[PDB]
Amino acid sequence: QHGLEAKKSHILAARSVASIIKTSLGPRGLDKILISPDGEITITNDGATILSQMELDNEIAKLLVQLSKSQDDEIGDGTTGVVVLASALLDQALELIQKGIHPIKIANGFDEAAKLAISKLEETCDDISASNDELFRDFLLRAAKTSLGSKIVSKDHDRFAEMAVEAVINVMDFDLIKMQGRVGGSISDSKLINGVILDKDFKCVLPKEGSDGVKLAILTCPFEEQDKFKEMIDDVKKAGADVVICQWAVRWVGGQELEHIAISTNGRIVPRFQDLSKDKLGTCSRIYEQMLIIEQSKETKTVTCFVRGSNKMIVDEAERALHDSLCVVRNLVKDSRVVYGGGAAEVTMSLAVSEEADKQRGIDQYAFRGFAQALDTIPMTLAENSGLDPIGTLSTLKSKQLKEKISNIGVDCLGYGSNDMKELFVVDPFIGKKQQILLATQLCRMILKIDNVIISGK
Amino acid sequence: VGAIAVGDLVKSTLGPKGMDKLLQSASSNTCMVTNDGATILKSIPLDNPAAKVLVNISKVQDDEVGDGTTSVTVLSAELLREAEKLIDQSKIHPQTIIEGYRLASAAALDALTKAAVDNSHDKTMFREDLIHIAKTTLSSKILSQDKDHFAELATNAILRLKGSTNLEHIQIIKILGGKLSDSFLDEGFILAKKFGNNQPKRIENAKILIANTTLDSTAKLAQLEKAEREKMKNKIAKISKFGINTFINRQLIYDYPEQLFTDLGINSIEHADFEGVERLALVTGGEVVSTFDEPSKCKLGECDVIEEIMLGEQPFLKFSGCKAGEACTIVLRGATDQTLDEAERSLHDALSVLSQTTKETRTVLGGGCAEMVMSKAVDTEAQNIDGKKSLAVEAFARALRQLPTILADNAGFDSSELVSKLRSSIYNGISTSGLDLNNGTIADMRQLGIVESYKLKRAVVSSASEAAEVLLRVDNIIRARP
Amino acid sequence: AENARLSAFVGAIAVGDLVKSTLGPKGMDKLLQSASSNTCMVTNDGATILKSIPLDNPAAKV
Amino acid sequence: EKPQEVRKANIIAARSVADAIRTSLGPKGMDKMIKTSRGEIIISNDGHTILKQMAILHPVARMLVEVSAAQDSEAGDGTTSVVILTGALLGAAERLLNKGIHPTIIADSFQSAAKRSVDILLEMCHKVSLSDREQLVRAASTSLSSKIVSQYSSFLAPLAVDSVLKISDENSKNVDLNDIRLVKKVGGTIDDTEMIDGVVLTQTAIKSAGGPTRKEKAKIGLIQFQISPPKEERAYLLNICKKIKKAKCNVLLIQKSILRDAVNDLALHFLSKLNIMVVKDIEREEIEFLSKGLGCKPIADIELFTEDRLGSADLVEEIDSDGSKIVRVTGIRNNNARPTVSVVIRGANNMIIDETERSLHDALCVIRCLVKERGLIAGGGAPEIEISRRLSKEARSMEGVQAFIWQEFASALEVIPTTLAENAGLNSIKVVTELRSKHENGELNDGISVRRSGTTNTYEEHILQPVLVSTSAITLASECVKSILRIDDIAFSR
Amino acid sequence: KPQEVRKANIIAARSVADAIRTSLGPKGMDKMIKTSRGEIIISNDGHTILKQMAILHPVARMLVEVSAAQDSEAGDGTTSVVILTGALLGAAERLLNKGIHPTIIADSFQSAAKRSVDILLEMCHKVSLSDREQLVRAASTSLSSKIVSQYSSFLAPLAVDSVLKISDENSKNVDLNDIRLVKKVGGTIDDTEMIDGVVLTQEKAKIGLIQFQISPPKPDRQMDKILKEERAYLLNICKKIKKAKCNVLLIQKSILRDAVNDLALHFLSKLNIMVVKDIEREEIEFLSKGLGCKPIADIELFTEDRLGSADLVEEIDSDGSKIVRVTGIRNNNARPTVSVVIRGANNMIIDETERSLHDALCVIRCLVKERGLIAGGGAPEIEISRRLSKEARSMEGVQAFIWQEFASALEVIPTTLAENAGLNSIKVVTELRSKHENGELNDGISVRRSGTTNTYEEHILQPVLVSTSAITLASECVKSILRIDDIAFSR
Repeated sequence: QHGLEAKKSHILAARSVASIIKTSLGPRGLDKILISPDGEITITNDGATILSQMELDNEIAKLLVQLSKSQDDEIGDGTTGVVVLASALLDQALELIQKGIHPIKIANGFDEAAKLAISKLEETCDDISASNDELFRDFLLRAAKTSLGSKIVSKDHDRFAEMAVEAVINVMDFDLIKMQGRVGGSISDSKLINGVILDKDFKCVLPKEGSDGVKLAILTCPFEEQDKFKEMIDDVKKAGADVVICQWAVRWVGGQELEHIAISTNGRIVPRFQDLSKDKLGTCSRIYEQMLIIEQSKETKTVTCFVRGSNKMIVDEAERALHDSLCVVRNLVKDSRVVYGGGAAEVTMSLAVSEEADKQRGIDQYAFRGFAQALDTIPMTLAENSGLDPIGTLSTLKSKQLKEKISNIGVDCLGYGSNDMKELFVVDPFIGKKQQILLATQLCRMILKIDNVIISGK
Repeated sequence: VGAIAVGDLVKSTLGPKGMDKLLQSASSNTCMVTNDGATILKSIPLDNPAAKVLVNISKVQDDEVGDGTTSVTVLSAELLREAEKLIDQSKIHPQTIIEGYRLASAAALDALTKAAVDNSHDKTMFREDLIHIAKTTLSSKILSQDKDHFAELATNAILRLKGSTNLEHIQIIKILGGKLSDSFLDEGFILAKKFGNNQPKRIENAKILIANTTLDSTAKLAQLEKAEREKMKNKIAKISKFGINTFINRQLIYDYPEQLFTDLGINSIEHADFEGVERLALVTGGEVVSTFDEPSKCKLGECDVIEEIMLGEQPFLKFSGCKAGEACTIVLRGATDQTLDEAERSLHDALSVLSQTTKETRTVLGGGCAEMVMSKAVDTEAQNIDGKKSLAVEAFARALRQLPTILADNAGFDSSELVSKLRSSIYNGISTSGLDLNNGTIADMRQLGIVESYKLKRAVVSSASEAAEVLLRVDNIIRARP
Repeated sequence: AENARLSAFVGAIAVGDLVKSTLGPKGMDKLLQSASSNTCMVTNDGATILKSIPLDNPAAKV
Repeated sequence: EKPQEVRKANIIAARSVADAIRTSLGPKGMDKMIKTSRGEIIISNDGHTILKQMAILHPVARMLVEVSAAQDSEAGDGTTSVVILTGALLGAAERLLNKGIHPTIIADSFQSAAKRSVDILLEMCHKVSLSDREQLVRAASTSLSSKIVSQYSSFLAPLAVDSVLKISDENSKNVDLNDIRLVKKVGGTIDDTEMIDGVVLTQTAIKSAGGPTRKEKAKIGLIQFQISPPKEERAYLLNICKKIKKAKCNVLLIQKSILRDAVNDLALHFLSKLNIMVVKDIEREEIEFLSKGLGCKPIADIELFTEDRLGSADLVEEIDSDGSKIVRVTGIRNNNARPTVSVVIRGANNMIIDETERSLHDALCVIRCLVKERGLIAGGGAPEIEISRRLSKEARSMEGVQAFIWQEFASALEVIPTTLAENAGLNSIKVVTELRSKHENGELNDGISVRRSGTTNTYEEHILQPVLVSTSAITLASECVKSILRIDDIAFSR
Repeated sequence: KPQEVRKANIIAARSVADAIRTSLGPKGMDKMIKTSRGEIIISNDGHTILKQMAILHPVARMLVEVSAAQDSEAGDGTTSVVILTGALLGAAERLLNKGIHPTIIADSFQSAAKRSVDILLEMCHKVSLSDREQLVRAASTSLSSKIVSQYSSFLAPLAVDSVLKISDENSKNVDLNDIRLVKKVGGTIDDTEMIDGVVLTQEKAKIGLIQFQISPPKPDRQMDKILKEERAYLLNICKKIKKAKCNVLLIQKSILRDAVNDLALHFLSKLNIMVVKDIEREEIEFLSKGLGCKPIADIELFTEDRLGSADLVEEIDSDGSKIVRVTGIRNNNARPTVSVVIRGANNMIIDETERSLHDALCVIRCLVKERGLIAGGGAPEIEISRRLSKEARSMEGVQAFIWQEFASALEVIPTTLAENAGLNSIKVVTELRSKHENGELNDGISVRRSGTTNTYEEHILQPVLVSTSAITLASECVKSILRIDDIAFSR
């Protein structure tokens, strides 16, 4: 099959995966059960990880692999509906290709219309770096609380956010920091230490001659019989090192985990037995079990979080949210430009192209209006999950935002009685909305150009 | 929709009059007869992961309650039936429907607090109710005829704890042969083992020591080969310096070192897997020793009576002289292991629960009473909440009204007349009203002889009711096929 | 004895569900298509429907 | 009603087992021939052997084997009577389910009737002395005649009684049968069965040289290890024999060494040169019998070998009869609190030898109930109707529908005399009609007799049964049928 | 399963309604139908399509009787009734999911159909009773459902002038049953011309009518006895006919038994008397009205009074075909009859010319039944849907969403004409919606220009009765399908 009929047998399948994660967007999402071909069971309410690993036939969903590995790593916040957001521009184009419109006319129509709404974002853009450290830190507390974490952390994010913000301030001028967690405890019982988490065990180290250091020793090569065995051990105690780390007393340390110990202690790895010296020893406060607790008295570049939860799935969901939280906060402090998300930013760009559609007119008149209707379907996803009428609520909000130029009032993702995102302190990165709404046109460039699909043999 | 069909199989697994469900394994062609669906849902395979979640959450209910762990699963099964009706008739989004019960869950949790009665100071009512515990919660299975017989085992065991929360110090012994009415209570530490034929039968003031280890011509090589037999002589020589006449090993012992222990007058104990090594070290004051040189490190055990006695068919061990009341022993006797295997779970339903009940002094009337009171208190929030969730608030009490129908259907009596008389008596302001399956009527718990300790009702009736609402938040939607 | 009272009472229930609403303009109908002769009838009353449909149910004779 | 259909199919499976064993019930029962998958043919009427080789995929039918096995642990006899008691209560349970009676009510009705049946047996008990002959045979005489060899049981009746009375206690203990061993040999007849006062070992040694034919004034030892070089050569084995002659041990008992040490030809010639008797190829299960009987301590190393661990015996000789080699030990020294005896079994065919063996284990377990409880009751199914006389008479006091199931338990007792009438070639109702009139009034212990074909005293025909036979079995049979009604359905799992 | 059983037949009904869409318009295509007897019949209209189509689904069978009512009225574009039926059934599936009862959906279609008739009356164009300017423009335009107008140059004034001369200019009924369509082999389509009198399919001669069969005394020395007795009875019949001066005799169907004896033809040959047999009894209406012939049952009642009257009767041989032409008509009649002889080279052209000419006669009958003129090219279908779209928002209610779907189904008829011509479905309709607001109502659409242009100047005119009868018959078919909630198979 070739031609327009072949394009409908593939591209139209994107509406199937869009309705799968449609109900899972935002805090109102529902837990969906997924089964991998290998037999593993994955249950989560985040649609970004659902479509990340899946077994499908049509290649129209295979283009989402580069989208999932990007938005989750670059931002992570609001990435649950990135496929629905990307299909929103496609669903409007599916009605245009039925009219006989050329794909480039559709691609250039959505590309220029998305650039006109950037000027509207600059008018409503704010800066969180211009305020003091009190307001800048408080904005990081409610940024991921009302948006990012959708599981159990709605009320309790104050514990996970405060531990995440303090980790950012310590290293402020995450790839060099290893973070993990063990199943147990609760949300508010999580502990924070300066160092790297060491799961391997051997007890208490007393203060040495130096202030706040153990003079830690790390030897990769094992001692190499009984005469040299006890002789090399006494050489470790010459510098006052009670704890020794060797591959073959802490033993069996991983390759990547061993380097994080030297990074936090600012030490060196001693391959031989003749290179042991006080200059090659790392600096660590003490090592004890409270899993050994590695503490650092002086401020270092390694600060990790230990996730605790009552369920084994909470540890996986809370830790993954922290990986995305470190990415959002990284872009907020680096990029001073910020916007108010949570339904306000998507509707903001819809009214900009709506007013510019009547100015250009021409053949792009209905093309610009379709780009406005494509952005209007994004809040319709959160409207059904919150119980609000998608057509009725937006028709009222577009009328209120017509008289008042402030676009912050809009659909609330939390479902509370406050429709103002500025009142709820919902702040999203400006580069985040750029990598979601604007970058989605780049993904549509591959979909709109689909014409004939070549299927080879075995 | 994978967990909907689960409630049909476990419907008969609740209530004291409920019927057991036979299990059949494809491997070895074994079988098991049990009431609670903890092992039933675990052994039977499940093709839907939605039903696997109900199995994983039931493992916590085993140690917390253990009696009728399916009571949490039958609630979610009834809620999904009413949730599908709200999706069609009322056309409400499932998130609002699920939160409709979550918002009404606050009234259900607060209903247990208002109905909670605080008991403190004098234990006269605490010790007297320990005997009456065995008449209700202990055995819901075919063993209900042994409630009066097993009452002496559970009553004297809790009083011996004296605040002991450690379950690993309690040993369960199953005597082969005899009858269920022949189970006797013995004072001491009972363990099922044996001795050797030539070993000394009794030794006064014996010590307990365990081990984590495992014990030119053709005849010209005998000079080099005799060194292997001398290696065991250095091990027994250092152990003999301890002055211990009773040796214990985790793994098996060869016949060669076995007779070497009899030459020095040292008993040997083997066939200890997990509970044999750990509990014996705690009761007699022992510790795992990897040294076997100087009697200094770790700890050495001691026992007054090491003599073995014959209990029932196979002779078991009787250890006396323990100076600490932390450890308890409950001995049972039965002809076949069919009723004996499920008799252990009866101890986990009450005796093992009472260890953690010392902190909770709150009590509430159970046996169908507490579930109906929460349905009466939630009805007051129907007009206050209003909204679209008001339909879920009224439907929340419908699931609680179907709980007494489980005990009525398992008893054979009609569930329409019993629940109709049960609801009308409770709505009149009587909290003691409950269902009577013996006479097929409605009577109070005190009139029917149903009484339990005030600490027990919080960790069983109130705990499972509170932990259920924690487990009712699991979302069930259309899943992805493999 | 179990299926004796069942199949007898449902004789008018099976083909009568459509004619229950016959009174009133909202009444449902029933279509009877013959195997040959190119004949058929459309009515909301069970009079012609019952007489033109042979049934093995003994209760249909009453 | 799926649960009602599962229990209905379980009754059919229970009646199928009860109908088969029905032909084997009583002293007139018939043997069953079964072909094992290994190729061995075992023909016996013993319910323990029949259900041992029974292969049925039905789950409850597999559980019925453990039900009859439970009766062997508590009693160990009466397999011609108490076996059907399991399926007897289930046969009348079909009408109980139609009335709408709850299973727990059925379980409570049979359990309450079980305690009432025990009190009835305690009223009919008789005085039985601890040491006697003819009276102790009357209780076993019901179980003494089963196999074809029962014709010669006239001599075997006092032998089985005197065997238990040899080693026993007057304090009414469990009477462990491990001290009494039944040894078998090829050749002879069952009429020649004799009893020995000491340990008799029928194990056949290799007997390479076989120099000594017997030993007089010998010390019987117990050796777990084997004499052989570790694996100038003869010098190492001669030094071991010097330690044997140092303790004056002329009899050596060694287990099976083929796992490691195997056997050496030089060690066999050295013991025959010094005329030292040795027995090899001994199973490990025989260590407990030889150690406690002769008072010998196991020796795992030649260094631990000494005189204090060795026993003694008057005369140790090997009896050769009908081509079979048996070792008889005359006299026992180092006496302990666990004495042992032996009974030599003689037969022709290996199946016949095992045929008479199961008849002895069935007879020896009878005295165990008489020593524990001196009570005595009538046999041949006579008290079965007599117990029902005290049950159905009180049915008017059951106060409601409970009287219906109360009569069903009493009607289930009529199955015992019904099966005996059909196995003896008599009319079923004609026996029941005579019993209902006979058990009505006159005296006690009366009942039907298969020999005389009439209702009369059971002790006149020397047919009785111990009181503990029906006491523990009926209580156990009524308990097992309670768990059978607890099965809602059969579901396959992993 | 009330909904699913009915929906199963709707899919089969919409499949047939979608296949006939290619048969509409001058750019359309017809289908080949092979009869069970072995004869091939090919036609553009859906009359023959639904006649030879046998489908076990009762919905597809009920479409035959619904279309047959419109086939006798217009004959061209009758497939739009089924196309509109399949469009309303497809739109009712979404309206049924909203919780609306099927009868309410059915009653809303009839309520909107009453407003559709009033729109056709407001858009009705004034037309004169008898004119050759207006009737020719409207006749050839409705014929665009097939290929006609190429050769209609001589055919267009024929159907206009013939029908007006049959009865009168007073309109009212003017039935078409008096027209005799004669099919003869030979000639071309343009050679077809009207005849001033009735012609026979099988000088100044009188035409009679005989209901019996001339033959010897055999109703349905022996050699001379048979010859004399048979010729005597035949001679007595010849004497009665000779006295009546009837030179043309007409006999009923002779194919059964008696037929006609050869001896009777020899006696009538000397008197120059015509003998014609195998005549269907349905031709008596044309003989009684046109020729004034009275049926004669028996020779005893044979007389001159029952004989017809004519001026000049002669035999005309056209391309080897013998045709009896009658010049002049003398009788008492208020509606003289006119016959048309169809000529063609091949039978496939002759059979196609009949349906092309018969449909050209029906559109003239629709003009004299109800006077009016409407635009062509499906233009009135948009203005009707435009008003119903505005009236739906005015009345609101539950019928607002139903009338919107009912108006959207009316746009399928002009869309089908664009799809068959190679034009984009939505792209053209989108451009028309701006043109319908431009052209201001009666301004129509032309097929050649593929856009909105004048009608009367482009010779595009359509009768209002066809559009009125199409909406009425289509509404009655849709309300009957949704009203039946299940089917049954029995005797």
